[PDB]
Amino acid sequence: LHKEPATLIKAIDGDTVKLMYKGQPMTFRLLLDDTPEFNEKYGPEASAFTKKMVENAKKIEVEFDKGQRTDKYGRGLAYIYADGKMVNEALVRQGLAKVAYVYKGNNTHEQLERKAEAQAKKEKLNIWS
Ligand SMILES: Cc1cn([C@H]2C[C@H](OP(=O)(O)O)[C@@H](COP(=O)(O)O)O2)c(=O)[nH]c1=O
Ligand SMILES: [Ca+2]
Repeated sequence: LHKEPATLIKAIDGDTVKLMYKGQPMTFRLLLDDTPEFNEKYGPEASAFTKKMVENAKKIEVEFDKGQRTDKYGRGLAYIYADGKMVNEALVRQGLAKVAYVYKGNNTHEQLERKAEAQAKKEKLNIWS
């Protein structure tokens, strides 16, 4: 897997973000993550977390996995990094996302996110409180 550049166009919610990728606007959906929706519990807090992460970042990178790069809605499927820090994994660490939607061609950082989820749970953070 390799990182590729991109630039924030706009925060959207906890687990989607609009980026410019190879010169083209594109809604990206975070592999391996499920944040609550805005109108659900911890939804505002998940949206806020992702937003600040991406808005403060000096460098946004996109990392595709081995399989499906676009979902059926035309959303890009990737790991996103904010100044070298994985947004997908960081949500899970803080108990603001669950590990979810783990399909076989696209699960490279599964064990890593599972490890973070276990530790969010131990601390009973946010969603696990
Ligand atoms: C994260 C992810 C979601 N999806 C699809 C499955 C879900 O389909 P359905 O919409 O048919 O339920 C939807 C969940 O996205 P949201 O959690 O953004 O709603 O996006 C993928 O196909 N691959 C993925 O890797
Ligand atoms: Ca969601």
